[PDB]
Amino acid sequence: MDFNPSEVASQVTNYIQAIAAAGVGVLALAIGLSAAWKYAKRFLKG
Amino acid sequence: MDFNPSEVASQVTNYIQAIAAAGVGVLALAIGLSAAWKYAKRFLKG
Amino acid sequence: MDFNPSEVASQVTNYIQAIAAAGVGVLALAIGLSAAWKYAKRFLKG
Amino acid sequence: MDFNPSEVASQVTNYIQAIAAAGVGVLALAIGLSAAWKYAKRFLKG
Amino acid sequence: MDFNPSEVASQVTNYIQAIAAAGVGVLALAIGLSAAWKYAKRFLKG
Amino acid sequence: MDFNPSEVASQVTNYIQAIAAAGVGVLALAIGLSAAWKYAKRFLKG
Amino acid sequence: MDFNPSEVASQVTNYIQAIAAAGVGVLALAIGLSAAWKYAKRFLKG
Amino acid sequence: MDFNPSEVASQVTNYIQAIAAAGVGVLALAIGLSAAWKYAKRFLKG
Amino acid sequence: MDFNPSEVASQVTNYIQAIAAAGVGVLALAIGLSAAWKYAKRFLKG
Amino acid sequence: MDFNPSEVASQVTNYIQAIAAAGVGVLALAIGLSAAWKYAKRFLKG
Amino acid sequence: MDFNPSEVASQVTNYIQAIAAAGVGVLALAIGLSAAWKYAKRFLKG
Amino acid sequence: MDFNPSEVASQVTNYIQAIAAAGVGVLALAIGLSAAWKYAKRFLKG
Amino acid sequence: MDFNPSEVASQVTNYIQAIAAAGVGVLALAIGLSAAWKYAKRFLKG
Amino acid sequence: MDFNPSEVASQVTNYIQAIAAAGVGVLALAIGLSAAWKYAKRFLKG
Amino acid sequence: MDFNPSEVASQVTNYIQAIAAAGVGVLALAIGLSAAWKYAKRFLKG
Amino acid sequence: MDFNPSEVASQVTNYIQAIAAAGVGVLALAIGLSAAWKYAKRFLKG
Amino acid sequence: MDFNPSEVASQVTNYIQAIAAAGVGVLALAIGLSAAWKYAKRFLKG
Amino acid sequence: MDFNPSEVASQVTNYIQAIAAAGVGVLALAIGLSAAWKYAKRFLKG
Amino acid sequence: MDFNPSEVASQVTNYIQAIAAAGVGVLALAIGLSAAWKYAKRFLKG
Amino acid sequence: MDFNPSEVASQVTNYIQAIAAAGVGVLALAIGLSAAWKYAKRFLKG
Amino acid sequence: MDFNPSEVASQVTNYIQAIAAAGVGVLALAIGLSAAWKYAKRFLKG
Amino acid sequence: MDFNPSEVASQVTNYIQAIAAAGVGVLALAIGLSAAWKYAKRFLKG
Amino acid sequence: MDFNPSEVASQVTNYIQAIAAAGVGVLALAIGLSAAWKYAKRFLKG
Amino acid sequence: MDFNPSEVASQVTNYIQAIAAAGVGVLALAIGLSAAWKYAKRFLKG
Amino acid sequence: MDFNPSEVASQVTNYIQAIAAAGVGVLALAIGLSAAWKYAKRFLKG
Amino acid sequence: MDFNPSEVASQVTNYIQAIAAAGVGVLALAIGLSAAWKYAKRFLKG
Amino acid sequence: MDFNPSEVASQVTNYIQAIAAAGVGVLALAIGLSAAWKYAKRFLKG
Amino acid sequence: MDFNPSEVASQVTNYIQAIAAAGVGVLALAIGLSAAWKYAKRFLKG
Amino acid sequence: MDFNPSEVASQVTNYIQAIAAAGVGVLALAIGLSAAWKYAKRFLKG
Amino acid sequence: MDFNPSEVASQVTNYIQAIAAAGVGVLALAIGLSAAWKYAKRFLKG
Amino acid sequence: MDFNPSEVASQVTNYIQAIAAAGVGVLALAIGLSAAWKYAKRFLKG
Amino acid sequence: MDFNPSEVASQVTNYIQAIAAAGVGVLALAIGLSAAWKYAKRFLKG
Amino acid sequence: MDFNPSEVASQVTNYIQAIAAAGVGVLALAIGLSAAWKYAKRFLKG
Amino acid sequence: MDFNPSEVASQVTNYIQAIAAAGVGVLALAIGLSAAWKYAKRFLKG
Amino acid sequence: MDFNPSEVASQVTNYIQAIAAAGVGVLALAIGLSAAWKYAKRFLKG
Repeated sequence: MDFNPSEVASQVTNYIQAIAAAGVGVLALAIGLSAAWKYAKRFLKG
Repeated sequence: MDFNPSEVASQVTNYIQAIAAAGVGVLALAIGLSAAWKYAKRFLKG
Repeated sequence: MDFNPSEVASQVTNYIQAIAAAGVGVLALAIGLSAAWKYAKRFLKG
Repeated sequence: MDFNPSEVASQVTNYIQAIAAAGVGVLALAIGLSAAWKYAKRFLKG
Repeated sequence: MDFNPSEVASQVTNYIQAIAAAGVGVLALAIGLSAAWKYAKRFLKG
Repeated sequence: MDFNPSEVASQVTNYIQAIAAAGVGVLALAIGLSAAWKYAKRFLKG
Repeated sequence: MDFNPSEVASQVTNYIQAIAAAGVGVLALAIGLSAAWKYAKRFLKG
Repeated sequence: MDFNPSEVASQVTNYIQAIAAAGVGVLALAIGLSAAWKYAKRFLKG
Repeated sequence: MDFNPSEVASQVTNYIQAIAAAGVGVLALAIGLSAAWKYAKRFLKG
Repeated sequence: MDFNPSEVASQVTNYIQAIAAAGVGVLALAIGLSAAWKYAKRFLKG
Repeated sequence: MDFNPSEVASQVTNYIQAIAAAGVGVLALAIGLSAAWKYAKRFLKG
Repeated sequence: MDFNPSEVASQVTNYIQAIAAAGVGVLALAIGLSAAWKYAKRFLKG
Repeated sequence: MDFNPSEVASQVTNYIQAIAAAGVGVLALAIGLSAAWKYAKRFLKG
Repeated sequence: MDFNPSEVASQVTNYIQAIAAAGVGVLALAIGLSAAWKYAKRFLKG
Repeated sequence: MDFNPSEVASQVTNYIQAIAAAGVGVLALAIGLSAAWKYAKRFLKG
Repeated sequence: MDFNPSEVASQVTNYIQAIAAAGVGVLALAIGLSAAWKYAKRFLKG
Repeated sequence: MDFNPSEVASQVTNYIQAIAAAGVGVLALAIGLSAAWKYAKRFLKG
Repeated sequence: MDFNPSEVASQVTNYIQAIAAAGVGVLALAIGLSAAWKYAKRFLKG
Repeated sequence: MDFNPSEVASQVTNYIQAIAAAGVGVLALAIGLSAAWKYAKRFLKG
Repeated sequence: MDFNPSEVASQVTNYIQAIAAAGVGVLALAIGLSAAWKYAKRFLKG
Repeated sequence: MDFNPSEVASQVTNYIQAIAAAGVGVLALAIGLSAAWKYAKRFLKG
Repeated sequence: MDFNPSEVASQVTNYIQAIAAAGVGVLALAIGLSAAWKYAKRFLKG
Repeated sequence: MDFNPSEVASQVTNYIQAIAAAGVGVLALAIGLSAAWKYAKRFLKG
Repeated sequence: MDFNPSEVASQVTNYIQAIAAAGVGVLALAIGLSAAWKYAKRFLKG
Repeated sequence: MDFNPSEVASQVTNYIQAIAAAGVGVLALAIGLSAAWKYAKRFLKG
Repeated sequence: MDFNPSEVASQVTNYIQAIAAAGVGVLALAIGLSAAWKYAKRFLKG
Repeated sequence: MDFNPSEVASQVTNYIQAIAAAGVGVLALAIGLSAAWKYAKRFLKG
Repeated sequence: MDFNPSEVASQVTNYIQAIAAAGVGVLALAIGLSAAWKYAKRFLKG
Repeated sequence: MDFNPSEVASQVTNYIQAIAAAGVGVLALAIGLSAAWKYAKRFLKG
Repeated sequence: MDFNPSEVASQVTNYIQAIAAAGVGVLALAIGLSAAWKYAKRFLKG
Repeated sequence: MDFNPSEVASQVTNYIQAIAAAGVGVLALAIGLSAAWKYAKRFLKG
Repeated sequence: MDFNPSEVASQVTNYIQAIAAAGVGVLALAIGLSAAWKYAKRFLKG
Repeated sequence: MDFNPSEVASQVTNYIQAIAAAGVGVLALAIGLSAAWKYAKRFLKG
Repeated sequence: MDFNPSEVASQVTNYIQAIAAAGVGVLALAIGLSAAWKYAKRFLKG
Repeated sequence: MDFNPSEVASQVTNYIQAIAAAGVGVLALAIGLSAAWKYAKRFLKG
């Protein structure tokens, strides 16, 4: 025998792996305009 | 199975795509007078 | 559906269109004496 | 049989759809002066 | 039925409409001297 | 509705109209001796 | 009811009315020597 | 019968109505110097 | 009964009244040299 | 997709094209007397 | 739309047209004795 | 695995590349009259 | 209300009136020997 | 409206009218001996 | 496009053409007695 | 109450009154040699 | 035994190492025009 | 890539090329009478 | 009780009193050569 | 009887009274250099 | 008892006292060249 | 590792190298007429 | 034991050491033309 | 006897000792760019 | 007995003492270029 | 390109060619009696 | 203990000491031609 | 108050009074031989 | 690299070379009658 | 208190007093030969 | 305590004392030829 | 370490060394005709 | 320490020493014919 | 290094050498008839 | 202290002392033939 929290509690392990790709696209994408927003919004001003 | 943060959390992905056109018209338009404002406001002075 | 930043965030679009007429009258009018100020103030000197 | 969280827990699905129109009018409207506030408040200064 | 964020959350809609008249009088009035301040303060100098 | 930069931002419009009469009396008056200063100061020399 | 930004936010309205008299005496007075400074300082030179 | 959250939970309804008058006097009053603070503090500088 | 934000939240009302006298002496006094600084610093130059 | 600073930020491009004709008439016209002012004012002197 | 530097910035255009008549009377008049000053002052000498 | 800030956060990288061409046309174009403004405005004066 | 550049900016108006009497005594007095200098210096020569 | 260089810049117009009477008395008077100086000084010589 | 210093800066071109006729009448006329002054003044002497 | 920019911002009012006496002694004194410099430097030359 | 926050909590350690290269390219690139923007935008002005 | 100050900042390059022809006609033309003015005005005197 | 911005915020009141003596010595001293610089540098030239 | 939140919950009432004196000395003292910092740091610059 | 924000929160009181000596040496020293920079940089120019 | 401000922040290094050639052509070219303008405009006068 | 902010928080210590060399090359290089820009741009003018 | 919460409940005592080294590396490392981020990101801007 | 928050909760007391030396080196060091950045970056400009 | 002082500055070239015919008639004509004046006036005397 | 802004914030103290030698060579050197530029450029003219 | 150009600008008034005695001795003395030079040099010739 | 004031600032070098031929024809030609004017105008007189 | 432009701005007052003795020796001395130059250079001629 | 702008801001006080000796040698020396330039250049002419 | 304004800010040092050769050729060359212009233009006149 | 305007601003000191030899050769040489021009041009006339 | 007024300002040195041969031919030639004019015109008279 | 126009502006004092010996030799020498020219040229005539 063993305790079964180990193989099966782990599924979450994928719960956190999946968001990296879409999860990031949201900040990757929010952040995306976030830094560009400074120049795109900034440089014509001078 | 899979986790469904991926197809459906993505809708936001359009939340950020839509502002580029109107979102920009505001700085595009604020910025619009912002650079023109310098010459239009500047050159008659000399 | 769509996101509604597009029709309604646009109202500002008129916020920037209105000043062109009064907004300009101020520099149009400040600038107005600004270039005239040079000759009107300058030419009698010679 | 099935579990009934699916048809009936969904009503909320409209709870989030309704605010897009009024919900946005508040930022659409707060934001509305928010970008216009910069030029309307800015350009006469030059 | 419907959700009631729509009729009643809207009251704010007037919260933003009222300042346009007094709200503007402050920049309208701060700005008021702000552009005039340049000539009134500027032109006697030449 | 409309935006109120137009009736009330205009007050400055008088800020620039008033100096023409006193504003000019200063150059009108500085300039006044400025051209006369040349003959009044010049012609006895010959 | 109404929102009370309108009667009470207005007090500033006097904040801008008061400086016209002292506020001007400073440029009225700085400017005062500013134009006179040119002739008073200029004309004896010829 | 009915459920009594409706007549009696409403008392709060006055909890929010009362601050508009004093509640505003604080921003009305903080804000009061806040816009005036710019000219009163600004215009003598020129 | 009534809600007591009204008599007692008001004390701040004096928090803003007191600075007008000392509060102003600082800009009144910073500003004090600020406009004088221009002539006192300017006029000997000509 | 693309970023929209390019078509719409360009409007200014006309902001600078328009002054060439009126903008120049002011120096064209200030300058106009400026060179003529030398002979018209100069040659009778000899 | 158009930019309004063109109709309204032009007012100066009259700022330069008006001096030709008075503006000239000053050199017309300073110059007036200026050439006459040579003979009127010169010819009796021989 | 890797972290995905690297491929997707980069899009901004084009946000800054695009303005060089239009972005510059504004100073390229504001600056354009800016240096020319000195001779075009200067040389007839001599 | 009115703008107060008009009564108080005018003080200069006396700044220019005072020099006529002393201001002139300097050319009146420099010029004084200036024309006399020609005969007083000239006529004994013949 | 009009520009006020015209009524008030004109005062000089009298600046040049006054010297004709005293202004001339100086050459009228310098010149006065200037032609007489030739005979008065010349004729006894023969 | 072109730069507009060329058609409009040229007006001066007439500023110099006009004096030839009146401008000359002054030397034409000052010079007029100037050469005649020698014989008219000279020949009776012999 | 009142706003206190009026009694206390005024101190500058003396900042400008004091230089008239020393302030003038500098041009009064620079100017002093400035007009005298012409005769003192000029008349021995003839 | 030991506690396992140490080997596995560390993965973040790479979360911060990766942005240095792309992370910097954004300021490296925003900053990139940021300093160049001053000369490129500045020097033609003189 | 490259920086675009080089092709587009250059337009000014024509701003300076155009005045040579009209620009010169003004001194070419002011200067024109300027040297001729000496003989035309000088030689009849002898 | 009272609010303590009044006795203790005032210390600055001396922050502005101290510079008058050293603060002035800098312009008093920069200005010192500034007016003297004109004659000391000017008068030997004649 | 009564409920005892009233006499004993009040002790805090002193918790807020004590900071006014030290609490203020920190902003009184931070603020202290904060306004003085502007002139002390500003005026020598002119 | 008492509340202990008073003796111990005060340590900061020295946090602000220490910078006056080094803190000032930085502006004392930045400012140091700042006023000297004007003459040292200015006077040789004349 | 290292920090990457060093290779990539440097790109600007070319931002400043490019203007030397076009950047100079503008003053090289403005300056170009600027010194020539003195003789070309000066020497015929004698 | 000790707290580990001391060895490891320090890495930044190099974050600030690295820019001195590239960081300076940007102002060293912007500033580079900045002082040279005055003579290179200035001296041919005389 | 004794109660055994004392030797064995203590193991946690190491639970808190271990994070100081890795635990800190995360803020040590997050903080690491956090302060450096200000200069590295700030100084090229001037 | 006593409560043991007093000897052992205090360890933090060193948590705050340690950063003063490294903690300061970061602002000491960020600030370090921060004031120097103004002159080093400023003075060559004049 | 070339510099245009050469074709257009030349017009004067005719300014000097025209007087030879009228210019001479004045001395040709003044001189005309000038030599004849000796015999016509001389020979009858013997 | 003490606060460590004092030893370490001071490094800047050298930031300002170093420019005196190179910093001056730029004005020392710009200024260098600046005064020499007047005679070297001036004296041959007489 | 009054303007102080009047008592103190007057000192020059003595600048012109002093030369009459020495100033004249130079022409009085140059002129002195100037008329005597004719007889003293003339009469022995007959 | 090098600085480009040297090849391109030189163009003026031709600005001064061109006038020698036309530039001289004006004095060559003004001077032309200038010496001839003495004999042509002189010798018949004897 | 008072403003300290009065005791310390006055030092210049000696800046103008010192040149009278050396300052005059230059014209006293330039002028010295200037009147003597006429007789010393003139009288032997007769 | 006191504020330390007074001992340390004063260093500039020497910044202005040092130029009097070298600072003057430049005008002392530019001026040196400046007055001598008139006689040395003038007197041989007679 | 050291601060790097010293090796790299120096490049300007060559910015000022290069113009001496071309920079001078412009005045060397403008001045070149400037002194020659007097005799070449002067001596034939006698 | 010292301020370095003294050793290095002095270089100009040679800027003025060098022209004495060439600088003089121009007037030495212009003046050279200038006095000789009178006899060489004068004496054959008798 | 050296200053380059010396080799290149010298070109004028030839500007004065060339006229001796043609320059003289004009007086050599005007003077030529000038002395001959006396006998050629004189001797037949006896 | 003193102002240093007095020892060093004086050098000119020798600028005027040196010409007396060579300066005079030119008139001493021009004048030399000038009086001798009358007898040497006159007496053989009788």
